Amino acid sequence: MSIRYESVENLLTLIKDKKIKPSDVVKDIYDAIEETDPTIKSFLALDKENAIKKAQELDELQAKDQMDGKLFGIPMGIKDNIITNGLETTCASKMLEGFVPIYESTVMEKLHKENAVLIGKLNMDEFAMGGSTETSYFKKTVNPFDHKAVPGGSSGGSAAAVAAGLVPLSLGSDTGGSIRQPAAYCGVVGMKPTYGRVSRFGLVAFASSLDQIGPLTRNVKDNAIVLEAISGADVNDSTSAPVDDVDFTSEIGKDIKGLKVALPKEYLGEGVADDVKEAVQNAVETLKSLGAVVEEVSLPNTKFGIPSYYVIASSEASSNLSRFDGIRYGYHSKEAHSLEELYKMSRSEGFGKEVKRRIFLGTFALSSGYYDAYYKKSQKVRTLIKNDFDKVFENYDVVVGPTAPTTAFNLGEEIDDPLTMYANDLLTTPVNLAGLPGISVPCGQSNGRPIGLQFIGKPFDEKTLYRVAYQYETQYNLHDVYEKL
Amino acid sequence: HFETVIGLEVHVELKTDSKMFSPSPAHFGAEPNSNTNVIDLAYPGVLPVVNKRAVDWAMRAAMALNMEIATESKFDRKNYFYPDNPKAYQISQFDQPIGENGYIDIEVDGETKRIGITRLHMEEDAGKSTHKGEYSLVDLNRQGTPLIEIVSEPDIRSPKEAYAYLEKLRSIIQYTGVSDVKMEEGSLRCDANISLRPYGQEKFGTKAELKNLNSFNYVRKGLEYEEKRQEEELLNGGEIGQETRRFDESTGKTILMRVKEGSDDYRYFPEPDIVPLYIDDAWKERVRQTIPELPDERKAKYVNELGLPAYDAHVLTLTKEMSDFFESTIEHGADVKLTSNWLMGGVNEYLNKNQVELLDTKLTPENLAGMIKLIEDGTMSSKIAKKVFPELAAKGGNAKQIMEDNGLVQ
Amino acid sequence: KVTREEVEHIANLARLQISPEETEEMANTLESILDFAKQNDSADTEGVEPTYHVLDLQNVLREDKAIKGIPQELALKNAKETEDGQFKVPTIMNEEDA
Ligand SMILES: Nc1ncnc2c1ncn2[C@@H]1O[C@H](COP(=O)(O)OP(=O)(O)O)[C@@H](O)[C@H]1O
Ligand SMILES: [Mg+2]
Repeated sequence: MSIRYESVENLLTLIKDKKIKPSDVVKDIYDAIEETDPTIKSFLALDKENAIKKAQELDELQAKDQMDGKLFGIPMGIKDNIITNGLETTCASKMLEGFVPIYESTVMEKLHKENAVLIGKLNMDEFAMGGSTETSYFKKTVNPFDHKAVPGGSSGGSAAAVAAGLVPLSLGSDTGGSIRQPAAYCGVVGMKPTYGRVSRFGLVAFASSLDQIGPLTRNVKDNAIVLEAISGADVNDSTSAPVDDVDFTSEIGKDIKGLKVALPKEYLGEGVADDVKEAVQNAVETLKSLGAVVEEVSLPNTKFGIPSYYVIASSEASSNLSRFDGIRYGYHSKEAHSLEELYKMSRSEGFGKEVKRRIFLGTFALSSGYYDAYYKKSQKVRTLIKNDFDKVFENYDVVVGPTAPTTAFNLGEEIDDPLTMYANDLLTTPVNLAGLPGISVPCGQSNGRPIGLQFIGKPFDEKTLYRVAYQYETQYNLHDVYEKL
Repeated sequence: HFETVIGLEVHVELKTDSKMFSPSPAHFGAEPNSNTNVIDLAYPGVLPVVNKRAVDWAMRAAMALNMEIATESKFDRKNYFYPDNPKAYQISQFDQPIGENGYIDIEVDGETKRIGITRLHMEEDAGKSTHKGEYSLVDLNRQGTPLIEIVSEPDIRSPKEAYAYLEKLRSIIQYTGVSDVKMEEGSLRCDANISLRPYGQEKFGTKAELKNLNSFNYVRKGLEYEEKRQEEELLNGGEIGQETRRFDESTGKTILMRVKEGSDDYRYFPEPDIVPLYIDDAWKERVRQTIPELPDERKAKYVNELGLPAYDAHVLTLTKEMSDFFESTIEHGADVKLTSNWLMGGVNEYLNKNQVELLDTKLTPENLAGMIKLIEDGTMSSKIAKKVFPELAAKGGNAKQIMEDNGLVQ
Repeated sequence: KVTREEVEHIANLARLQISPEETEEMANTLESILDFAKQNDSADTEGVEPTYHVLDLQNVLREDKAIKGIPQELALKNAKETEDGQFKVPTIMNEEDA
């Protein structure tokens, strides 16, 4: 626990300066986990033995003055729907319980390159579907700020573990807001980079046209640091953008005066609760108090976010999940007599209710006769949502608004009602559809539950989001709060 | 009596080094599931990476068949569960086929008929499921091998025309060197479709896919057999409707193996994981200039320029390889007709009783021409010919050499 | 709408097993989701192109160089039913037609 609360940046220098030893930092981490994760339940499969061994290696290198890497000795937690060679990757589902990959994901190859230490695998909603992690076939993760409320979804474990002070950084996947929505509910900093910014190779697909790996940290400076670590073209991902400039820290610290910010009315519309609403309006001011120019704009199609998302995602999921039939890996139904059964039963036995609903609705929307009215139809609505942004970006630099409609909710509150649970992604969905980069940072609290302020930048312009987002962080944040929980 | 509207479906294996979307080898050993990788195995969270040459080669064939190469073109996902299809979705092409509206001219009783080909797209072969007793065993070695489909318009009108088409198509793709086109090796496959339309019906008959055709000869039989099958059954009650049929290689018949219920829903949809291809003009050219002179163009030359027998021009241009060797041997001084007989005769024999490719042997258009002349010189009788060739052929080097590296001259 | 059969057809399309008790339930849920999905109908999409890829990239092609396949060992390492070096799966075809 001792450094269990230090920030990546400080936990780095503190090692570079040789005050703390790599194996001790790791010794600290596990102490924290073992002492706090049984209550929080943010982690899943732990990799303590291989972590120590990795620290041990690092200590030697620490003596030989050969401490290379943008994250040397820094502990890291990964979302369980991200292939981690040789661990056990389950995407939080019966379907993959025991599944031990035989390849490494690119983000993983990369961090490892940067000498980050893999402490363990973080929990999430089974197959990235859901917004509270409650679906996790393994355990229910709670919110550090209130063990009674959900930590968000679907990278719930990813934000919880970080908010609980179990690691200085972690990775999540965002599809409808699966990285921000949580980063919000847990008052932590979460970023979803521009689609094509981080390889998807190694990421257990949900919605191929939407997914994207993003980092979660306790501060805007560390977050950015980590992104530099994982962003960048990849030969194993035809879709990763061949973009060179990966320096996201360069402009952090600079002022934002003159920075044209756009406050889309839709983002403070009906769905948004009152307390949250208030909080974001102040931010606007904490924003004007700074140099930024905040003028109201309009994103008319924002209301069609959730629906289209839901369809495009379920449809795509419908396909990206068909590969699970227990023949090459995963859950294999024993009561095996025919071939049809092998498929029908392994799947119906391995997937949870929610995951199976998606596929239903996903296979229906693509099915002959309904394709154009649902899938296609949706794909178009998506087109309209990118325009809402394009236009605006002709006159602005970034877009602001609350990250989530409300403050985190309770466990079991909206779990037994499908539709509603989805209504919380009203503010993140548009981002993914436009393939734009979004970042979340705390801007206030309510009943002790954090609220999330969001910045949606132009494509590949994350260096600017971190910029505008760092200034605000200097005026408000929960830095000195996580320590008291 | 009635018309016999039928078209052919020829899948072609590209002989690239790596599979269609994966960097795995396209040529595999006997050992099962030893030529795979995370991608072919459909492990979770892997992605497809389009084989560049594949596309090159694909659009090259498309242009060989005179198709109209698309400008905008992307892949789609053909959804369906089956052991030898791990992703549960074969990547292929729905609306924008890399190739469209082509044609090849054949010759039927009397004059030339032009059969048009509707499309030609890129897919990925599936694994092989060996039926071993109660259970079946899955082998993915082959899984992901690049394929090009060639859907013929329903313009071919007989089991003999069918053969004609296939014989050309094959020959042509062959010259494109993108495949070996051998049904014996399954690098050329045909699914047929036959349906009888009483002369002057407009609406086509009712087709019945004809699986298990493993050779031109065979495709014929099945085709003509099924032609009768339904002919007569169309005199009785009968429909032979939306039905599939397998071909029994021994009896020579068509066995019904299913009956479509409506239309097989595959939920076709554009593969997001693969950015769209934009085939600029310069792309089309590069691959444009890579098409060698096709058979018909060569034969004509032979027949009306080199004063050669039409039959000869045939044999001599079945496969690009020889054809070339021929054309070179003659620009080397060798007699025109003499060259032809040695390729048809001598050479081919050698190639046969050694099952070696004409280019793996040790003779060259030059060293051959050298020997031919020696005959038209008188310096070497045809008696000596049958002796010097076999050696000069493979593991040889010069023509006179064997007359002195041994002992005979004049 | 959304009739029992349709639920079974979908359930049949994707390979998911569903008995009745869950089918007349899925009849409602699907009915709802879809009622929800009807929302996009308020979005004016007359003559607007469908977005297939959000990233305007272009012509990402892999060089045709083969890379050795992984050992039969690994391919199989995560499959439960295997023999003779292959994946073992039933085959008396489709349930109530085979
Ligand atoms: N009634 C028919 N009689 C003969 N040939 C047909 C008939 N209907 C379709 N065909 C041909 O059979 C082939 C199959 O076309 P199609 O069914 O649309 O796709 P696929 O072969 O993949 O099932 C085509 O080449 C088509 O020209
Ligand atoms: Mg096909």
